[PDB]
Amino acid sequence: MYAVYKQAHPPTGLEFSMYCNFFNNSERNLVVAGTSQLYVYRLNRDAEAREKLELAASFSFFGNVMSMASVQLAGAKRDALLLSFKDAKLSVVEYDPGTHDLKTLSLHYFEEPELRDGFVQNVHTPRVRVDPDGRCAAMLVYGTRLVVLPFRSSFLPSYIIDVRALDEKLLNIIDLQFLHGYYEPTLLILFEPNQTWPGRVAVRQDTCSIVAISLNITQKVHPVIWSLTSLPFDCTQALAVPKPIGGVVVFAVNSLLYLNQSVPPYGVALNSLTTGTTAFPLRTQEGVRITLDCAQATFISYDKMVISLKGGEIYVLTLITDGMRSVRAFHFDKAAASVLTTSMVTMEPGYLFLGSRLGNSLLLKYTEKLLATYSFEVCDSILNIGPCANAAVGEPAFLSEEFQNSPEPDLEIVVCSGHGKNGALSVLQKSIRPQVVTTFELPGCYDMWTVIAPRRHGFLILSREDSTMILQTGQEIMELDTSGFATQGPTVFAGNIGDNRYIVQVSPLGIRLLEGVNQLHFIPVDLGAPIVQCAVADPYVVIMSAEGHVTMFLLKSDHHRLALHKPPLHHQSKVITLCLYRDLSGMFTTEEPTHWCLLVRENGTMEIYQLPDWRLVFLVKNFPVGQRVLVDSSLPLVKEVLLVALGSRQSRPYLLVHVDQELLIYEAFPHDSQLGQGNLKVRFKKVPHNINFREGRVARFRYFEDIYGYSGVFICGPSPHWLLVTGRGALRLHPMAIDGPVDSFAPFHNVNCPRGFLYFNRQGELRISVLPAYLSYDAPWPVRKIPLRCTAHYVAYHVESKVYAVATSTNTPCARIPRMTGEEKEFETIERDERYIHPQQEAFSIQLISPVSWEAIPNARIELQEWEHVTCMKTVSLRSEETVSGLKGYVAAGTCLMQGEEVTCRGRILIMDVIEVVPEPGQPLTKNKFKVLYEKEQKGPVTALCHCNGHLVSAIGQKIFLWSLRASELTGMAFIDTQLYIHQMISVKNFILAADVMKSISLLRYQEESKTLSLVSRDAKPLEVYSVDFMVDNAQLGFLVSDRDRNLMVYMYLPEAKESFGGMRLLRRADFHVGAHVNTFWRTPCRVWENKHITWFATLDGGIGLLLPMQEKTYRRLLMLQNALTTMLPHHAGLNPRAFRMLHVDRRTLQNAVRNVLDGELLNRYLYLSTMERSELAKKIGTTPDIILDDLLETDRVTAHF
Amino acid sequence: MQEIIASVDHIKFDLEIAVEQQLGAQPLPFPGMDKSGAAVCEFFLKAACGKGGMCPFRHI
Amino acid sequence: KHDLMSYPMFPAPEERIKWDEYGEIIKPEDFL
Amino acid sequence: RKTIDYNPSVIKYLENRIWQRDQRDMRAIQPDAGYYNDLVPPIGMLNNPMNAVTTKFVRTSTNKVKCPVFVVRWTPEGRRLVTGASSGEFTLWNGLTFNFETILQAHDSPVRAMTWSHNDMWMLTADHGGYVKYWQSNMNNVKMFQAHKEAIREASFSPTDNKFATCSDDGTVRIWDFLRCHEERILRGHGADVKCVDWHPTKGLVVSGSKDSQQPIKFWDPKTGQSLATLHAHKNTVMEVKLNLNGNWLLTASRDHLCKLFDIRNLKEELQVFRGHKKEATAVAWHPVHEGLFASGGSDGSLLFWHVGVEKEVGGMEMAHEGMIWSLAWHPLGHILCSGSNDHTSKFWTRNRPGDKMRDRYNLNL
Ligand SMILES: [Zn+2]
Repeated sequence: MYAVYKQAHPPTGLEFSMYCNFFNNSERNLVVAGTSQLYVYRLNRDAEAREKLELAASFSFFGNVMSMASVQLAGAKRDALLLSFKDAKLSVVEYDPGTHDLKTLSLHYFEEPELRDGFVQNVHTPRVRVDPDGRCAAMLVYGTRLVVLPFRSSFLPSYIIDVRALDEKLLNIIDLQFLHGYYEPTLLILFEPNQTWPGRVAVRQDTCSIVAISLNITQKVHPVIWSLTSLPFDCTQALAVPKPIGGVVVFAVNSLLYLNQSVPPYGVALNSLTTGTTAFPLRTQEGVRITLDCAQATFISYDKMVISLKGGEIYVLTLITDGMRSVRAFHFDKAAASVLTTSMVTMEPGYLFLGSRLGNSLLLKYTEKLLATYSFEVCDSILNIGPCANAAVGEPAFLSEEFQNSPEPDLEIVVCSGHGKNGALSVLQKSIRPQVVTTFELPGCYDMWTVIAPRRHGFLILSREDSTMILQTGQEIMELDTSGFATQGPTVFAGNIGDNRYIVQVSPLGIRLLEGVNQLHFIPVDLGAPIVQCAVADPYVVIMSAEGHVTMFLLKSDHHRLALHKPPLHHQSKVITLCLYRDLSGMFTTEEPTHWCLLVRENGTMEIYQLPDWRLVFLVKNFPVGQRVLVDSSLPLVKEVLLVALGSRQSRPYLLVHVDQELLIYEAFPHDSQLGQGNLKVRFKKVPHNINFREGRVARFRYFEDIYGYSGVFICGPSPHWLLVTGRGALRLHPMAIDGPVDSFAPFHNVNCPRGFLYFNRQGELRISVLPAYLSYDAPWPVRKIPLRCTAHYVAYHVESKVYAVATSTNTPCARIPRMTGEEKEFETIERDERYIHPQQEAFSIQLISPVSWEAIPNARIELQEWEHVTCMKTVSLRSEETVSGLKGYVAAGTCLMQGEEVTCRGRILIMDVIEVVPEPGQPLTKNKFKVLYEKEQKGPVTALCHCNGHLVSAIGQKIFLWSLRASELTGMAFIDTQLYIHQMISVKNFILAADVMKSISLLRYQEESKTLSLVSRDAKPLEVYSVDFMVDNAQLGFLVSDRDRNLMVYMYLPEAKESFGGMRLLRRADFHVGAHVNTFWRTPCRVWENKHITWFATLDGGIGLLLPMQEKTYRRLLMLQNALTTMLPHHAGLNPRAFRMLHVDRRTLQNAVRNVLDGELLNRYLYLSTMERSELAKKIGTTPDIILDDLLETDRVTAHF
Repeated sequence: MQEIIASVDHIKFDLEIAVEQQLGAQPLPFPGMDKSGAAVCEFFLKAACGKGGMCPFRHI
Repeated sequence: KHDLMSYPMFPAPEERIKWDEYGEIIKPEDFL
Repeated sequence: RKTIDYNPSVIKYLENRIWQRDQRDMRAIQPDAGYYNDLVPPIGMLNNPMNAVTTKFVRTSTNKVKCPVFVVRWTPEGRRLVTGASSGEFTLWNGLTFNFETILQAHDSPVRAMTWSHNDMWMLTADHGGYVKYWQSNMNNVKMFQAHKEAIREASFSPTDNKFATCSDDGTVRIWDFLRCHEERILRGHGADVKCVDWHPTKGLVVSGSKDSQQPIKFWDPKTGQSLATLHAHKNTVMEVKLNLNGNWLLTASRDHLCKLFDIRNLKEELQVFRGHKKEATAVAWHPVHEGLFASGGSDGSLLFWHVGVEKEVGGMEMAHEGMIWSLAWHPLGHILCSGSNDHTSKFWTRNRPGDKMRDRYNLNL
């Protein structure tokens, strides 16, 4: 009944983009957005690994963005954003300095029942448009209201303009744009007064029109000027031509118009489909046969427009200008094709960003060729797990032999991402699994270091409780017994000084210098007590004893030699831990490398000193609490502190600290605060986690540089994680849960081992390990993107032979039309003009992908008929009397022929087996091959397929059959009559759960003694189901349903309840609203959680979520927290988390919402609060923070799969 | 795939318990009904079926 | 009303549907 | 053989759905005969409701006895159409290939009402004698009783399987219990013969039409029996009364050549009227997936299509369904429409195909 939603992978895929002064008026910024998440970019020119987009800020929302614009307000130092959320919500946000968050300036709530005009089912999205001059801003609420925001507080009170109360009775708004010049804000509006449909054009030829309303901000009056009424019927978006020419260009599907107030209407036709469907005067464009129906465009300078068509093809329109700035003709050219975009923005002049949902959103660069013709090259691309259609769970092929006897199953997910030309597969895999190439058994030793001796690592320095081991590395690693190092006792640190020219180890008595094996000299160090840890800079070595005494050593070139320099440090309290840091891309400017020291004291004060001197530069007075933003001012116990620079050329520093079995890490951002002379111009911002530290010093925070190119920090402990920042600048935390807890870590570059690492097992085992090279660790999950260049529909892992069967599709031009004369089919060849685009016919094929190398297996491809479309593919466990069990595990495909609505659609069931045969010499992958057993036409379209105890269950038409696989044929056993179109089925233990497109789910049941199939229960309410799952509890079995209104809901079959009939009605017991559509569903058991399963799913906007079932008592301790987190915390864009996660029925029926799912991304903000603020929310709901953290962190431990 | 990992053969669900002893199946009104397409009841073959003739399930 | 500005958050409007065997519990004042 | 198979349109919508997110992302169907696979059902194009303007002829479905049909209703699975005529027969026509399935003989009187419940279980069918017969989904005859002493004209059903209301020519609207077959109460004070009754989809209202000019539209209360409101809307003989599934709009046809909307939250004022019937407006059917549009049948045979917010008709033509149209029914997928004449035929109307020239006799007629 009770559950918790949790988000595993963020949504990838962009819908919105712009180019605005987000941080400051000095530079512009690419601010892109998508499904409920906002990304802000910079553009690096001198990037190591050529231009590259660098992430500057990432922002998450409790609501899906429906439009986005920007305007620079009067007296503002930045460029505010105008976000727009579903059913008439506006929010004006700026970037906030000081902190590093967003700041809401204005909130606008325009959803009242008198504005909906009686229409409950809203279709029209709110559309924010702003002025080119910044005078006002307009939102199209509900398609019949214009909200006008006046500009100069920075805002004037808004006023709603009724669209249908104007002249010309607008009533169906297509697109609306503000125009240039025209002294007052002028708003052009495309509309249709008498709407028609393409398909009914013989009685309504061309009905589109234009109103250029002129807004008076003060007087609140607005007259209609410059109306046209004879535009073609299929007019999509309009675009405002800039100021030196002025006017508007209007995209239609088959034509392109330039319209201006004084100029006569000019427009050309793009293909010969405006012959009998358009009476507007259109000329014929020369050498151009395309269409503009779903096309994005932007203006480069003035008179040049770049258009991204469907198919991804890029054209550049040139407005041929006369002497009086009047557009005379058009000019097209076919430039290089690109991704199927959803957005289009010019950056710095010479660049185009191309946002896309389906495909990798990439940045371009245009130069002129030597009229002007441009050439486009690709600079950077952003990785995109696309519109996840179907997704199968499988086992990877390269698990190392040391990790084979692990108790938990080792598995990954393969996702059908993208569409069309950008169709692909995505091999997602959450945790990092190393390749142990050489293991050891070295007990007793706990710490470890690798130094560079004459960039390969030369030595391996192992510290024991009484001695110290040395390993000479090279062609074959071998333990060293000669002089040099101190092996009579332990070592607390061992690293390089200078620039990889020396080796410095620290004993608890002193410090030795080393040119490799040869010891240079030795400096004993009493320093009160024995040395507990040391940190290293390039000339600096800073020592800390057990009683807080700090000394510093410095290289002086004499030949080099460490020199004692005692620091002047006013010890009002004892120093607990230390850290050193150098600048290589300096934001530590404090009003060429620069060295810095970090020093945590026992009173809770954190101090940064500029390291050549010892002056105090930065001071946080209450540090171990875990505040969100660290601000200078000049307990839980702080264990370990590490400052590290990560990214392109060591750009951005991070602060990683350890406070009472809790990891809390910080970013760093510049901040010019005029409140002193000698202070750092930086502040630190806490960033969220999924990592807990819940089970003479061992460092957990161990910085690595260049392990497989990637640089970052490995965080040791009971739950080891990889911290990674590449040149993207995006923070990446990847777990490593195999091989248990990890005690120590070191990078290790050798000959027999490539760029790689080296770590201790908890059982005392040294492991030479290399990261596996087929994944990309720059994405939020480690993923390999597999380009298919065709739309992947279904994927199914076949357990025998260990392969994937992928259903693909490519677009071919259609050439025939099926007819029906009563007895047989007749085909009419489409014979048209030469200036004619063809409709796209889809031809399907079934691939066979191998997990070893992810290429397709050659000569293994089932190709279907001409008009035949796979509607489902699942791995089907049919029964057989051959193996030791009953079940076999074939692959069945349900497919049928789409030939229009006047031809009877029939289907075919395609049952396939993958059998290992002998491979052809020269190709190792050709050992696998399909064997089609069953291929027979059915009596109607095959729309869903499943298995019940070895019986193939199929949905042909308005019936659901249940077949039995014989030696060669299927025999029918049972059937029922069902709903309109069963497009999904699932099954558990002779209980079928079907799903209709329009009506609802309907569970079935099959007795095996009597060959009968029976409807047990169903839902009578109408519901547009996408796909179905089973919520599995200890003894409860829920029926998880995803919907068209982005809703998750859980039905149960409860005959004891009175609000149903007697076993004849399904009763929903949980309601929830994910922000995206869901087609895929997975189950796996978790890592009190004795017999439950986790219903994983992948959203259709590119994310992955969870639903973890819980007890009733654990639900209600956290529901008291969720209501406290909703009200008592500020949210981005003023959005309400309760209002976003409630059910979104766009009707009214008798079904009051049963909310039994927690918001685990709202509950994830309780982990983000400081421990002073963490206890205030516990005292107000009558609990302690130890009880809540034993509930929020246990939902992260059992949900650490993949 | 979904049964090697998430095996549910060792779980006795309340769905499976509520369909064996029928757990509160109401008697069907209007006794001239057909119910051709419903479940077959195991109570008629083994034990006293009870509401014979006015049972929602068929009788073999 | 329309223009907003402990925290300035958007509201969460919800309405419970009181059932009955005839439909929804209705009042005789809103129909004259 | 001449079928309208809805299956290649639902498959196309299921394929688009994955990579679409709205209708503004949907690739435009172009008006040519080659773009026949690019069609979606009216669920697919949710705005642009001009899709579901069914002015394309499919088939006349005539019986062997040639009696006028009064009710036309689709099975809630969309599988078939049960059709009640003046001979008391139920002729069942298949919903993919409209040839013939079976014929019944339900009543000894002309059938006047036919309503399925909110689930696919039961079917109320009244007649001209005053008898109400329950029906299984496989057309099994279930308990019958006499609900009125005169000709019942319209039956409705509450938002549950528990209560229903009938109206007859004796001027009374009687509210019934479904399981007990028990007369709950009698709604009196109407004036003349009531001919149409629609229950509210959530609130538990009963709205009644009339022939009486002094009490033409009555709002009721099924629990108390009180006359709740009176709406002096039309001059004469309110024919049909329908309510949207959103619970806001009352739509009312009458013999004064008009159709009228009424927001039931504000009965003092009035929404737009629908002028364009040359003769009396007799039949009204709201569209299932498109709120705002409906279709309207006339007494001269006109079959017009309307939308909420559009002043003129969206479009149908006179001399379409010859005679006097008694009832209309949409398929659950709003891709096809059926009408019933006072003549002895029943015609099927589907959505127009891309790229056709409408020179048919139900069209521009060139
Ligand atoms: Zn029985």
